Amino acid sequence: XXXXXXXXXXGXXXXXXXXXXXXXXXXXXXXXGX
Repeated sequence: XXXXXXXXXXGXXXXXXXXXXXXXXXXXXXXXGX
């Protein structure tokens, strides 16, 4: 967590989603799974 609750649940932050790529950040973190 941290970073404003992971950017309010995937709203942004995390260094810009780690620069993007990476399969869309693992498909949006498992569609919100983790």
